[PDB]
Amino acid sequence: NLKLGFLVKQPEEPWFQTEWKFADKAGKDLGFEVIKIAVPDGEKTLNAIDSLAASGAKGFVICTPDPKLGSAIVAKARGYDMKVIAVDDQFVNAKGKPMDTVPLVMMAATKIGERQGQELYKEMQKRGWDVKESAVMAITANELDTARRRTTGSMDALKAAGFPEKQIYQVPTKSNDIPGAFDAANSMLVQHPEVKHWLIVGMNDSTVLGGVRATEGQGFKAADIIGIGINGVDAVSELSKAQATGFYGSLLGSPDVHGYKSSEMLYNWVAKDVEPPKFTEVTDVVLITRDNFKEELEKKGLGGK
Ligand SMILES: O[C@@H]1[C@@H](O)[C@@H](O)CO[C@H]1O
Repeated sequence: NLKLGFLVKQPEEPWFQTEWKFADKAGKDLGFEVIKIAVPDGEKTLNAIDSLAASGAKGFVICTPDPKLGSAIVAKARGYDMKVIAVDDQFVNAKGKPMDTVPLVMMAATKIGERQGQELYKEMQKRGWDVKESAVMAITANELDTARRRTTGSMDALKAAGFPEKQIYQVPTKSNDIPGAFDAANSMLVQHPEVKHWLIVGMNDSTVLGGVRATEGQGFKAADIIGIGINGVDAVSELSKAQATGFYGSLLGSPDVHGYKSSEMLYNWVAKDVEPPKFTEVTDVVLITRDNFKEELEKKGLGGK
């Protein structure tokens, strides 16, 4: 019957895999087929929409590889009589202002960022680190709003908790992955020999993991590193290791909700001109660590070690 697209920027992330999985579920529930496409860059994005059209899809959910493609995506879709819903990453105009008109479903970025900071500080306190010889490494992707609001949130929280502002070092990453974050963290590490203990701030699991990997390379032991990721699902391989690392835990969101709900809303729209709410913010979050990850996953229905 009805065909709907589910386009994601990073198909390799468990986050996005989970959104795909739950979109499938909505498909089975509501009676539509989900066409799952990877759109890692702008070219593939625009091409992919062309393909959808050839397939006779009525609309698509998208997590764009670039928010600035917003205009183009919308123009293309319009042309094809396709309805669009954005997941995770909000469309912006040329000027960098949000395209409010496109329905969006995303995490409560600021709130989750702030929770990251809170939990970083809590764990620091637990370990009894001397603030004097501690520092925050904030690996940023400021060109992406969602990423920005997380890392700002985190930094704000740390500062509010009384972590010295002067000891917070930001470094931009060129890619939102391990390799990117690794590179960034490495360059910051060598700049600060004075630091004995690091808090690692990053918008997601991969970013923080990259940070952790770099610290290990610069001869830091797990005890001296705290990195708390965001996503949860992305962190499972890390949390499953025999030995504890600098990667302490992750804030598990609801990619299940994002996948299912975005899909379901698109369907209602396409099938019944049921106009989605412009903004859907998902506030779920739980801290998963080495101790509780398996419970919490299975509790949330994302089972399997
Ligand atoms: O890239 C991130 C992804 O890892 C998840 O955190 C959702 O938001 C996207 O911007």
